[PDB]
Amino acid sequence: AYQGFTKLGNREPLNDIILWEQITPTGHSRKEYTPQASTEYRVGEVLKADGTKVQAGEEAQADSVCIVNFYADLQLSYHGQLKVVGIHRDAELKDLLTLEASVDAAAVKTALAAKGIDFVPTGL
Amino acid sequence: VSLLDAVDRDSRKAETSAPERVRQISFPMMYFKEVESITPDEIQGVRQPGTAN
Repeated sequence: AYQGFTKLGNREPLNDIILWEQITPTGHSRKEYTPQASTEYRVGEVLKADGTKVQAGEEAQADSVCIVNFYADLQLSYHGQLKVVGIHRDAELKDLLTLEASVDAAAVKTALAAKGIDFVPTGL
Repeated sequence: VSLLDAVDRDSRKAETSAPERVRQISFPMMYFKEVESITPDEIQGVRQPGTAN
């Protein structure tokens, strides 16, 4: 290459963080959000009530964990769905949260715990 | 019956149809009656209209 090397990118995270869920005829723990314009979504991110990602200073407004990879340019999620989906209550998830800069993980975890969401420690 | 509405594949939502209806009714009936009689007073000394005797 020009610099002597070339990288084509890594693989996006796969949806496997779910360990337990209230299996119900209608999704009991899954909610759907209208995607925000020009916003990239990846598995493990934390969303507010209106679909915007939680940022520093409002960790108390964490609402659900995203479990869908969304592409802003296509305005389409992988598997070709039109909406973002996240777990908003009553589930056990792997501890692989993705947080914005300066976001306190402990506050987010405490806020989500009030909704019956528990995180299982993950090894190296 | 109505039309189904599309749902998100990963959301796992769904809809359901409503039950049916049943009811009962009843009817009366109509009754008719007629009465007639014959007496000898209508036969004696009565000439047949089409004849003379």
